[PDB]
Amino acid sequence: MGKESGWDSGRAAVAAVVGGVVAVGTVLVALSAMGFTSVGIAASSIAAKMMSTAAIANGGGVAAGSLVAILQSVGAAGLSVTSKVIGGFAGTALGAWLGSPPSS
Repeated sequence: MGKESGWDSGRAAVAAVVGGVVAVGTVLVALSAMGFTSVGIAASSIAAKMMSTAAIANGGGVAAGSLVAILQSVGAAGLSVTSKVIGGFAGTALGAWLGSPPSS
């Protein structure tokens, strides 16, 4: 299945997804709570329970909502600024900060 897609992994994957739980929190609260509205609102949707949560475009579940656009952007962009801050391009990564120092 597939041919080495960004580190071939199945279960462990989740693990790799864990690394940075906090980051996942801020990212979430960030997306979800894109503003000062989420509490009461969340209480509303919750109170509703089973309403539709469907969009006339994809169908339902697995990507559903404008957030999608954010997924594509934040996806590439994010991963970008990410790895970027990490290494640069398949090489030199993971370390006590090691961007591009004055080396010769």
